[PDB]
Amino acid sequence: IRGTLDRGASFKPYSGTAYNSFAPKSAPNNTQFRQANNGHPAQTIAQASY
Amino acid sequence: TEEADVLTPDTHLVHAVPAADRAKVEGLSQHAAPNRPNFIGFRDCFVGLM
Amino acid sequence: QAMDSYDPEVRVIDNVGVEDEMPNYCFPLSGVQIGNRSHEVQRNQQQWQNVANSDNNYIGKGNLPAMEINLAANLWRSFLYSNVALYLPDNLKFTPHNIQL
Amino acid sequence: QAMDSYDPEVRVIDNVGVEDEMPNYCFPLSGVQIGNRSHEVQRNQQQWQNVANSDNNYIGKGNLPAMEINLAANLWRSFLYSNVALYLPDNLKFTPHNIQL
Repeated sequence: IRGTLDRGASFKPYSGTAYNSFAPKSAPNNTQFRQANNGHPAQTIAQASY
Repeated sequence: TEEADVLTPDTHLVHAVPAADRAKVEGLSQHAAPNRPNFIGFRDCFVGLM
Repeated sequence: QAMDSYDPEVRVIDNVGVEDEMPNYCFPLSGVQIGNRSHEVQRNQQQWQNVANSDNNYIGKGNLPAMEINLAANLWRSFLYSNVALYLPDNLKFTPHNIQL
Repeated sequence: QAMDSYDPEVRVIDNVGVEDEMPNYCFPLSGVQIGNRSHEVQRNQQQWQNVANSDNNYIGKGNLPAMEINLAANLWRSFLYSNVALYLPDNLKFTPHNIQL
């Protein structure tokens, strides 16, 4: 037999992740949130490591 | 600064602090967790294929 | 007589992923960092009068300061690099920096 | 019926070393320690004028503060001490300090 198969989107042949697996499951990326609204536009939280 | 087609395939939100108003400071508190491993394939000895 | 052989997991990598659903933390040998002192004080009659009964305690307002590390992840990575990365063809490597060879 | 036996690796130690070519690190639950605030300011016309558009950010000039630990090393040591150190002849041991026995 020969043909095409589609395991669907529910197919995950492994545990954990394959994207920043060492990154703390709480540590966020470079996000630029907002300061509890009011009159404070934008707000940066990151790091300059070059 | 830049915008990205950020997404998450093998991960979901384990702890979602705020529903809406998420992108605010109190939102970064959200945590992630890997999706349960799900293997998919042809049964043993191809039972049921015939 | 000890025939040569290789570790099956090395010859054919079976990357099934890593079981790290739970986060791993390392806590100070104290169980809470010391940096500030409290002061059990009584209310009423004023704004809150000192206790006088000895002073300078240690109480951390919040949880314990901890560092995270994906344990299971590391072991997996260390395994690979030490069993397959260092054995890759010389063509995929490069001489280190500032080193007589 | 469950004949007695011992773990081969315990009876005869096969110290093949430890695969720790890669360093293991534990990073803060933040991914960068917060302690100072920046300030996006414009140049020209002066030395650099404030932004006014909200203030007090958080940016770490450099890498993330991490603590190292030779994972693979620990496991090896914990194995030995718990399987051969605690079983050494009493003659090689010494009563703890300040303890009724």
